[PDB]
Amino acid sequence: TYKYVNLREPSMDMKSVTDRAAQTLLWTELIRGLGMTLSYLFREPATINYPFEKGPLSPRFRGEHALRRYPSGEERCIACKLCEAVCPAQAITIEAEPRADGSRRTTRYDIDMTKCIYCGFCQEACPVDAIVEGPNFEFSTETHEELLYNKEKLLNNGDKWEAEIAANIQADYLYR
Amino acid sequence: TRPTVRPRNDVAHKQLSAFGEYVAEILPKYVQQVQVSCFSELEICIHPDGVIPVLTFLRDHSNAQFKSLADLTAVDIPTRQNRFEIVYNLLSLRFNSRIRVKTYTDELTPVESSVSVYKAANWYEREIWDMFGVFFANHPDLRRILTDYGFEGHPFRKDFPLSGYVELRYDDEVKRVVAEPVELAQEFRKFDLNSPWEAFPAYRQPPE
Amino acid sequence: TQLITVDEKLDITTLTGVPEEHIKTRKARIFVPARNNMQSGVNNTKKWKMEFDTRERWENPLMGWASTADPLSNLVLTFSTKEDAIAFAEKNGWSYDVEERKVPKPKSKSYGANFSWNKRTRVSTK
Amino acid sequence: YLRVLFRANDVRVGTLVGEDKYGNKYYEDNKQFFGRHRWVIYTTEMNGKNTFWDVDGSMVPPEWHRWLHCMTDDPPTVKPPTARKFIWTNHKFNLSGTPQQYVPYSTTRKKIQEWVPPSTPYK
Amino acid sequence: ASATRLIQGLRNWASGRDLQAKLQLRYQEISKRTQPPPKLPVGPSHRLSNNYYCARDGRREAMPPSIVMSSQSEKKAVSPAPPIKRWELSQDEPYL
Amino acid sequence: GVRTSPTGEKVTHTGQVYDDEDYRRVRFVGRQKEVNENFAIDLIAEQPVSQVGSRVISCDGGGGALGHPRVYINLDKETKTGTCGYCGLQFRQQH
Amino acid sequence: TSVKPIFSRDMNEAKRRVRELYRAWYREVPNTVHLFQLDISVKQGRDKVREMFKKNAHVTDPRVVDLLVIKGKMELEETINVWKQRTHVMRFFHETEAPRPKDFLSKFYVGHDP
Amino acid sequence: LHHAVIPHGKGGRSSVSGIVATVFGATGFLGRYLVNHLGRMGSQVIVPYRCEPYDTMHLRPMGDLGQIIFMDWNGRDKDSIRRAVEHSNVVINLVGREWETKNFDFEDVFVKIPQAIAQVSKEAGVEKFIHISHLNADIKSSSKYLRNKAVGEKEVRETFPEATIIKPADIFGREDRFLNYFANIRSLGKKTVKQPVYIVDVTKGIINAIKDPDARGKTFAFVGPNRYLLFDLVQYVFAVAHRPWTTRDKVERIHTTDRTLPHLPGLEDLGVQATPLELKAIEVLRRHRTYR
Ligand SMILES: NC(=O)C1=CN([C@@H]2O[C@H](COP(=O)(O)OP(=O)(O)OC[C@H]3O[C@@H](n4cnc5c(N)ncnc54)[C@H](OP(=O)(O)O)[C@@H]3O)[C@@H](O)[C@H]2O)C=CC1
Ligand code: SF4
Ligand code: SF4
Ligand SMILES: [Zn+2]
Repeated sequence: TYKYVNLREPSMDMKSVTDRAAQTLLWTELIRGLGMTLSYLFREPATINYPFEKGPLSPRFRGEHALRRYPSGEERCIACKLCEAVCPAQAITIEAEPRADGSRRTTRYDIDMTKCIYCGFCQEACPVDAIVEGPNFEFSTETHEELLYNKEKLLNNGDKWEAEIAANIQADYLYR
Repeated sequence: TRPTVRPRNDVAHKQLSAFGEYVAEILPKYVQQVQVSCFSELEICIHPDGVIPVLTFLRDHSNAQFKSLADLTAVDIPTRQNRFEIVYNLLSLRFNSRIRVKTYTDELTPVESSVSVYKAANWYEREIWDMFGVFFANHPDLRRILTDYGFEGHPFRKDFPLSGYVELRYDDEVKRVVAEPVELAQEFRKFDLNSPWEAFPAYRQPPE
Repeated sequence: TQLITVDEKLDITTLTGVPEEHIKTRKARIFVPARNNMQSGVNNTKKWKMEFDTRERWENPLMGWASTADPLSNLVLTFSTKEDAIAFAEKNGWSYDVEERKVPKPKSKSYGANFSWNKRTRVSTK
Repeated sequence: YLRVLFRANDVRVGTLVGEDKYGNKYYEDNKQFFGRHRWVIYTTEMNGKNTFWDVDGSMVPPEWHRWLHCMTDDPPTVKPPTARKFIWTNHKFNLSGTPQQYVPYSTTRKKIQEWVPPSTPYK
Repeated sequence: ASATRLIQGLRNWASGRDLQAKLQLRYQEISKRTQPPPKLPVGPSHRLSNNYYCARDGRREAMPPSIVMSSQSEKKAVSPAPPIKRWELSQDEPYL
Repeated sequence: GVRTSPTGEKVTHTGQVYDDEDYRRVRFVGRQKEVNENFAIDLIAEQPVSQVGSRVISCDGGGGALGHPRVYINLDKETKTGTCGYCGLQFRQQH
Repeated sequence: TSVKPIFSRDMNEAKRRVRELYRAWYREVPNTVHLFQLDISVKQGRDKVREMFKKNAHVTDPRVVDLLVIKGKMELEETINVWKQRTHVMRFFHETEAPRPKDFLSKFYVGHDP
Repeated sequence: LHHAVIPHGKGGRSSVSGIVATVFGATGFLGRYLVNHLGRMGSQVIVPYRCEPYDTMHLRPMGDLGQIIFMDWNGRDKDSIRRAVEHSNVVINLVGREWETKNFDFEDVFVKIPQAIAQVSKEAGVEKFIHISHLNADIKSSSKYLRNKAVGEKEVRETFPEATIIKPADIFGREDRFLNYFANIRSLGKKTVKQPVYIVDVTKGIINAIKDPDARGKTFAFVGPNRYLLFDLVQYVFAVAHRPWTTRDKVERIHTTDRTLPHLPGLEDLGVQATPLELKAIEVLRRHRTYR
């Protein structure tokens, strides 16, 4: 099935040729184009005003790279290094240490935000949902040093909101 | 089986085996291997002295049009007498069939630059000259494409490493961009991912 | 067209344009990566790896990362034989040190040898 | 009125969903399109930075951040409590461009631990 | 909506498009977010008692390539694939 | 809570706090060395270790797919509490 | 190893083509150093040209000598056009030191080096 | 020396050298090219500024990832200077405005600024504090500039006597001042001998002085080997140029002299090759319309 276009001879009727000559002299469908421009002129614009009327989003949006901790508990990460194994730009830098009691935990947890490409493979691979893609997007930095994060930065970034992330996961846990 | 396994074809496999046997008979001068895999796309594998004859015969002879070209690639493999593999990949307009035309070569011996029968291969040949080093005799212009001007090395080799030997930064001492030996800021921690326990038993070469 | 042959090596060592310290000083090592003993199985054998000597990795002064001045640190050239390994090393230019391939010697073992009336192999727990 | 006449443009108060601590105001309408359901009015000097002018994003608390980016349909005054106690209740807001912002440092102890020269001398 | 009828008449007068009907202001046609959560089932598997991985192991059936000629009175000359017959004209308004 | 180094500043929860002649201190000039004052070990001390009447018990962490996979711990020795590897909270038995 | 040739059947046309290349580079310097508005005398650029020819004294095979002539002819094309720039020609020069040493004593103090 | 202060690897771009530099000034010319060579060397540069942050953003792309760092001070306080010199391995003093502002005279900048900073530098236990000075800074008359720099030399020799005083001649470079005034034309006949010195040999001598000991105490000089007349230099600069807030302390400086002192070592004794003014003058003699 094909539908090939631009095949006509010009119809040489007197009425057809005087309509096309009037189109040549008066620029008629040019005025029809002006009519379309007025028809969009007399609408109302679908803009948003930026600080006061924010644009919509999705529940599965991937921003801040925060960390969760347990319900009335401590750090949800184990340092199991699956997020480094799936992080494609190798932005995850993890050097673990077991803590002062014996249970396996971290020392050096680094998300190189200059290298992160915002997939969610660390969101998929994380077997306890410790690392979570955050909701918001204001990094917006006047320096380079403040882009690269550390463990206490990410945990302060996860202590600024939890029920945000818990609400998004409770919306999204059946699908992913 | 009936779901979740991609079903194989039969009669198309038969016709491509017949056509490969046809080509292999009617060109005794440049034929080493013809093979069909499970997904039924024909492969011909060729000594590098009849490249323009095979492409002229596979453009015409009227039971094989194959008017569309793809990719040329001389895919780099070590360990061999002939590393580089020119891989033509041809599609026909009247037929709906796919052939791969793989001829082999080493690091220095040129081939005859088949731009004169397929005009598409001009920038392809210039690009694979810039990236590999397979020199192309009887060719109008070999410039460098997809590389820097002052850079060289043919960097798609397995000898040229992932990061380069060159680095660029700016200085205001001489008010311009200068080159340096490379200084990575991270290790590129290479992941050992070679599993044991015989990943595919059907592809066992005879052990030495 | 049947040009002359000569008993020489190949000289791409100035065609590839790698700098001279990385040409000469990188003493290569050809080795068989043997069986990872914490695993089991020699599937990862049969592939001669040409790799290079390691150099320094210093502390990144902001993060403690291992910043290196090495292009030739992460290469791994996968071969099938030893003669072609020597041929590639003479072809591209550098020198090298060679390990052998040390296959497991097969030993006679039997459960009927694990048990005996007058030999001193006695599991005493199975 | 000069407040909202030179705040940005609007006059569209008339739905009155509510407010939140830092005083900020949140208004949800259904009469407009999807994109101007929920709008926000920022107060003045919420943390002493004179935020009548030069208003920032993320001067909002995060429950209204989820409500206002069109991820839910009901305000966070529908479900007030949550039984988690570790969270910030100060809300150090967006801060890139202050003398109070992040600096990076590797949470890593000493690596090789050089030999100690002896205390007492000799000879 | 929320417009006077004179400018609506001007919008129809500018072009015959009936701009009041579909207007690029999605009001309530979007489904109301945070529905009750729907379940995600599993298809032709996860029933017990039969589903061997020995049966449906299409990954381990990748065959080695089959070969013909190498270095190691015929009523013939077929095509690689049958000549597909020329297509059909359009039903709904081709030119012509 | 934060401790007191001889630099007069906030130490870290893992022992990386600076020496008195580190110039990383003098690249921390005039800005916040940020720290999470909530520490991980400070919450385990306020955990009521529960008393389950079985022998080998389960742990999920408050609902499947919100937490950690099913781990099964043992309550044999009465001299040691049964510590989860994921939860970081103990368990005991009575009889 | 009865290899196909490239341009030359022996070393004679190899030396002839590389001396023609060096002829072209000698008559190629003043036009480019007057056009590109550099900071360097004509004689210094010509001496780096003859130095870069002096670097490759150990090249023997006719394929390799012809391939060096091919690289030099391609670069002379890209410098008789202004496809390249001032940055590339000053990258042929090595002026921004990099004073990196060679003495074993200075490979020893500034060390971790062969 | 503390750990992670020791040198590492090949030079430049995370080569944590044995210096931690604290530079005063550097918003202008010579200190900016000095920070340029330090970022080429790859150390951490602590630099303060009281100016608009444009020039410190301008010197941001110099060092590696987060190496250089910026702060603030003024010619009133002590706390900010102490905060700059809290933990500094090496420290250098470039300062001086060549005209009189309404609150900083030529007086009391060279008197009040190197005293406090060099005193708290000795009170911070630093090694190899370097301070600049002009050539022939004499107590002799007709030079407010040179006599205030001589008083600065006296103060720096008084407190922490083993500080490295560096005196070059006039400095021609890429953004020169006196050679710009030479080019700044549109009838006068005078003469005075003079020889200048090039900026990158000066700063290579600076870094050799800052990382090569046996250098302290004794002051160093850095003069190019020219030794000719002002009239030949005016003919030279106008033949290369192809043409037919300022005070007269400028014209006093360029009609003073350039005499030598054989008491102190110079370029070849410190070991850096001296370059004449020819092709660098061809560099810095632009702006002409169609002869290139
Ligand atoms: N050949 C020689 O030996 C000569 C040496 N010099 C010396 O070398 C250096 C560079 O030379 P030059 O080009 O003339 O000058 P510059 O403009 O390069 O450097 C002068 C510096 O002094 C700073 N400064 C001066 N007064 C104050 C103040 N009150 N508060 C804060 N900062 C102040 C300036 O800061 P900012 O610009 O931000 O206000 C600037 O960073 C100077 O120290 C100068 O004394 C100068 C001339 C000749
Ligand atoms: S995948 Fe999750 S649990 Fe594992 S190391 Fe990464 S953050 Fe920790
Ligand atoms: S989102 Fe992607 S790039 Fe970013 S940390 Fe996760 S895996 Fe890495
Ligand atoms: Zn658990």
